Amino acid sequence: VHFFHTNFLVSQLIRAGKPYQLQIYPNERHSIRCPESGEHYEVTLLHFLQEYL
Amino acid sequence: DDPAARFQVQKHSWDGLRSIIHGSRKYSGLIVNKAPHDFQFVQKTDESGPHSHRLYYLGMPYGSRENSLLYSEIPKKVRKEALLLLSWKQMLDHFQATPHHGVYSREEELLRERKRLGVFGITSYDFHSESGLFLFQASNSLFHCRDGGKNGFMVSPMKPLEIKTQCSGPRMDPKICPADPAFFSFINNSDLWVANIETGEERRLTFCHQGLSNVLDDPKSAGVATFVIQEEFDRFTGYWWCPTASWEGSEGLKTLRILYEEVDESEVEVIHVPSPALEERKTDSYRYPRTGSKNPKIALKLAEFQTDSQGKIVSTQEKELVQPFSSLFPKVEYIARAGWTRDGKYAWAMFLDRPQQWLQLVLLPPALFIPSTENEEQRLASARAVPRNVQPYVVYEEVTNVWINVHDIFYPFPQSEGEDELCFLRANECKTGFCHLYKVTAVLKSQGYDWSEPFSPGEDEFKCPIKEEIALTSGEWEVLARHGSKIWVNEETKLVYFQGTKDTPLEHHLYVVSYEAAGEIVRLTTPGFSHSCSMSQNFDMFVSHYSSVSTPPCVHVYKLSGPDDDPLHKQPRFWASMMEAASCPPDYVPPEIFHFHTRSDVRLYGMIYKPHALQPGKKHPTVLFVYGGPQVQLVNNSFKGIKYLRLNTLASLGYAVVVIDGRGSCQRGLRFEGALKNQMGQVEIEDQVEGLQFVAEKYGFIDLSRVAIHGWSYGGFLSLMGLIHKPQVFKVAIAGAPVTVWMAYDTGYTERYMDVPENNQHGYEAGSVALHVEKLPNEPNRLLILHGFLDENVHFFHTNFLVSQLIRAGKPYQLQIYPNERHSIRCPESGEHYEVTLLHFLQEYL
Amino acid sequence: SPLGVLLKMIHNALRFIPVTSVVLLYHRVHPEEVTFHLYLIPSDCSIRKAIDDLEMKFQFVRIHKPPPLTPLYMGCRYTVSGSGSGMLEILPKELELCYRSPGEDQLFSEFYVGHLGSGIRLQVKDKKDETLVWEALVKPGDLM
Amino acid sequence: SPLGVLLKMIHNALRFIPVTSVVLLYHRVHPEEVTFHLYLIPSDCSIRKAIDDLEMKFQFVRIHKPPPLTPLYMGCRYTVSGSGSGMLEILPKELELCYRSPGEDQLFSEFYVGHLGSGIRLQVKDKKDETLVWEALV
Amino acid sequence: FWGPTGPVATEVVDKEKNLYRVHFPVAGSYRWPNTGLCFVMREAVTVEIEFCVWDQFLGEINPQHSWMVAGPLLDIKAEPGAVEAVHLPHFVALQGGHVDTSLFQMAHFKEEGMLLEKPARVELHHIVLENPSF
Repeated sequence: VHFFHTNFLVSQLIRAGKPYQLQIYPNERHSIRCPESGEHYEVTLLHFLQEYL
Repeated sequence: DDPAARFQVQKHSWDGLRSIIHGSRKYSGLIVNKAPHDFQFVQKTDESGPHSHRLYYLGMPYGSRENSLLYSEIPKKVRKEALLLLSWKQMLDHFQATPHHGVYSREEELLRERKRLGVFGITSYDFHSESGLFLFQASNSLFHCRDGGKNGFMVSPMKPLEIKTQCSGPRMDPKICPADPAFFSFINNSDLWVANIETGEERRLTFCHQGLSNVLDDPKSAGVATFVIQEEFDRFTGYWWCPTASWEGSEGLKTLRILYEEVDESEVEVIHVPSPALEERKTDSYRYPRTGSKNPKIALKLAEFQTDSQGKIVSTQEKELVQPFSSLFPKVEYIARAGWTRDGKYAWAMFLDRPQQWLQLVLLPPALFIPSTENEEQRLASARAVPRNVQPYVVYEEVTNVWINVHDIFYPFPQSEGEDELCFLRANECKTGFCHLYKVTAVLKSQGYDWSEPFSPGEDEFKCPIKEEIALTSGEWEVLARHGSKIWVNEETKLVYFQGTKDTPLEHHLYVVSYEAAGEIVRLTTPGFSHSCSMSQNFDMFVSHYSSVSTPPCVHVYKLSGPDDDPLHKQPRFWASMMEAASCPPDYVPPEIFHFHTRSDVRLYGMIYKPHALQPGKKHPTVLFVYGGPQVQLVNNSFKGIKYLRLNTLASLGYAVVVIDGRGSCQRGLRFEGALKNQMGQVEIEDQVEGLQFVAEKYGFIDLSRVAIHGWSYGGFLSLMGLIHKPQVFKVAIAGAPVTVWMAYDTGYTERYMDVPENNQHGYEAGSVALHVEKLPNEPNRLLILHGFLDENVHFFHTNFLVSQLIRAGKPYQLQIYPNERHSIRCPESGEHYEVTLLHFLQEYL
Repeated sequence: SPLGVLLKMIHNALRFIPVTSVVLLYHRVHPEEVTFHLYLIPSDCSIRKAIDDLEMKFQFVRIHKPPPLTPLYMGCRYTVSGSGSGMLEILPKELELCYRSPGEDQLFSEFYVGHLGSGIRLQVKDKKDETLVWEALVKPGDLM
Repeated sequence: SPLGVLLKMIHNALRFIPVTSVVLLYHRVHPEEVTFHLYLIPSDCSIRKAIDDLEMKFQFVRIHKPPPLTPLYMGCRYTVSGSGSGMLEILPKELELCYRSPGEDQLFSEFYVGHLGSGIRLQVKDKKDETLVWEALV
Repeated sequence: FWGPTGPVATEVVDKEKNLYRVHFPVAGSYRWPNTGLCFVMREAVTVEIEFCVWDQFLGEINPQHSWMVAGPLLDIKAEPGAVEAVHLPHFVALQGGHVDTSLFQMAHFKEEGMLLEKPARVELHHIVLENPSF
């Protein structure tokens, strides 16, 4: 699922004037492979739920 | 402390914030005007008509959208004490100069990205006075027209004549030959072409490019300005017409030289950047030289051609120097600028060193260029055929320990008196620390060289000794040379008109001085404003586009008038007005300029936008907007409403907005700019923190617990440096397009402010903010990274590598991508989202 | 890096949606069934007589209509709604300002109503935040 | 070129200079139903003649109604209402006064009234502070 | 005008181009009642008037939306020097505040451009000029 998909979504969000949040994992292909990057993914998920859910 | 005595910003809904940004946009359609530029005065030569001149210029009249070629008619007399507003007569008859939805070529969009010219239509035009020729690049193909040369001054708008071609692709960088106005030239497919307007006859002249494959495989270009030259040395052309014509004397043939730049971009590193067509999901290769990597291998070359009487390209000829350029001129990494002497005798060029500390101006006489062939016996043949006397003259040699700023001011004179010893004018910042004009006379004494054998020149082997170096100006202020400013040399009255900061660094004023004797510097503009000026070629009247921090920009036409026996005291009297100051917004407060001193007693200037509807006693949250980097001065006594409207929007929500000109910024001399030498990041943020401390003490509404630092490009880089090295003062940090690793940035900027990676190792690791990511906050919602995805200048890699190192250090962030915006947010939709994201982020987390 | 600033939003686009409001609502009545066109194209005023005499020559009759309260922009897209839109036949419900020449023909929006009764309320909002930019209704006492 | 009137608004503050304006009402007599057009316009003869030629082409006639008694701010938002409004279809909510050339049609509210009778209340009302500036029984 | 003579019918040459004319035989004049425009002179002469329109004249002027139009822009084709006062119908603002009489500046167009000549004086509904009324 190429980065273009997220990129085009963010593009159309920009054009429709809708907010988002975004997180990139610069070194990971499709599964977050490295454990440090996976730990960041999980703490971001817990934080996002904690604050905004 | 006192939570009942701090201001809480009214938290608006997202749709509310859009409503606020739209209500700002309801009058930014008013406050942006794109004030006219690139003026060309032509006299009417009538002495009985009503109008004295016709001023030609670019402009969007707001009866239309895209800017167009226009003219005004400057009258011979005006009813005094009642001001005349010049009409904006449309030169052309309302055609459009952009395709549908702004679609351009990739090279056009890259060149506009380079000059940061955001407005649409005819970008810029070229003009030839005698023929009255307007050759410009509009829409799909080149166009031209004429008005008052051997023909007459029209009153109705005319049609623009199209230039047909058999060539494919865009025709970039067109220029009229001055010696013959029928001929012109342009770059196509990174090779130099030349054409003729009336007959349609074209001719390629260079064959360094073939178009065999992509730019990874077709590496040599000619007559085009490369990336690092375009984006750091502000030169956008790589070819210069000879302004005079020589006669070969075969039968009647008129030769026409062109100096051009050969570029061998084979060794320079290639980087892939995403294309604007996201659907195609392909990249573009870009020859982008990192620090320490090889710059392009440059060389100067003469492209001559010979024409008949009827205007047909009879002969053509590539020429090259008798020895290789790299061997004749070691330590020459960049050709900053180049051109020709006015008489046509010598072709000059400003060379520059790898470390940018050894700039030297050199003259290359056209006989030094032999023809270029693969036949080494023809080559030796013309190495003997070149006379012994002709020689490159290293005329001027600026050397410094800080860095050489490229000052393009160089006005050589005719040398008809005593036909050696060229006398010229030259801006020199390295001598006194400040950019001041000088008249310098170097004696051109040729020693005589055998050009048959190849030798290596010494250190100052072509360096001519200086006859004299009178300093026409001196003080603790500087003459404007960079950013497309210029001097105007009236040789009839022996005056030189320049721009400078002699009153104060916050304003640009037009000054005049005589180069006969360094006498009295006459200011021509009114003080209390800052002026961008442009003289007539006849030096009888000028334009000044001026503004202040309070008043919007106006464009007035002044007229030098007085007794001719003392032209230096000719009084500029306001003649007519072109563009008046627009209506300010109903909810715009002008910002207040201040100054302060550091602990080292160095004077820094600053701005502040006060909170709208301020109640004294309350502490407001403060957005330190910042750039801080070199070659940019945010604070000056100019209108801040068009470019920094978001800062007023912040103020209108209740944020104090502080702007500080930290040390290392421009307009204030070399010693001031040079405090960041090899320590980028290590001094600017301390000055910004100091400014905050000062504004907090002076004005009583700066909450130090709620400080946001927002920046873009280099400025964002500082916002991240702020959050790293001063974390207790900056609550949040909105870093837009940050340069997070200096080792990846290009040569021209970095190799100058810092050095080559092997030289300044601790400077790179201390300044590369992405390598100090561990010191970023553990708290969330304190760091918002913004980045345009298709960036060519501060590439997406920088944000990507930052996010990488944040991931590896386990630190939170937020991130916003602009998938279409390259380096400046250009699309209005994306800019509106950027601002509502900024307001929301501050609203919630500051 | 010489100050890659945002540059706000120039939006050099105003005062033309009034003069492209007058070309909107082109009605053709040969039987009591009526068909309609809409045009929204910026940057000049010599487009107006060309498109007006074009629809005169192609048998669409005029009516004066309300200009927008705030003029719109090009490079952006707008929606067409209302009581007659959706109920009666609007095939291009999406409009968009983009420049085309004074002489040349244009994108329309075909809109059949049939026996219109006494009024057809129509709308042109923006696709950004759906602000009620433009308002109208047509009158059979002004039909030809 | 031509000679002209004063033209001045200072940049340093928006002032909203008041204007001597007056709205105009167009009636119908012949057709099947009746439509008023309210032109929230200034009080220039050139604007009145532009409206007169356009309405004459449209088969509309002005009846002299009570003008406003007070100056009122240019460019501001003025809601249009009526006691016969709501049941009858006043077309936009907020109308605009700000000055346009005679050479185009001026900004107006359409008002389909159905029956015309001899009098229906109309309203115009400021949106800055909801003060009455005009009323007319038609 | 409807001056000391009474109702003089203004000669219209064409409805489309808003051109008007009168020949006015007596000294002085009284305001024409359509808007309050009035010119006063001394003697029996011909005058032609046009109402020139701002749209094609203010699109030539660059902060077009910055200024505010206070009336008709009437051109007068009279003989030179024989008009001694002109009254253009300025909108009322002196009844209110914050509108200055030393602020007003006057639009006299030329093919050369806009001249912002300072007027003589402003009435409650008029502005007067002196003898060079071009």
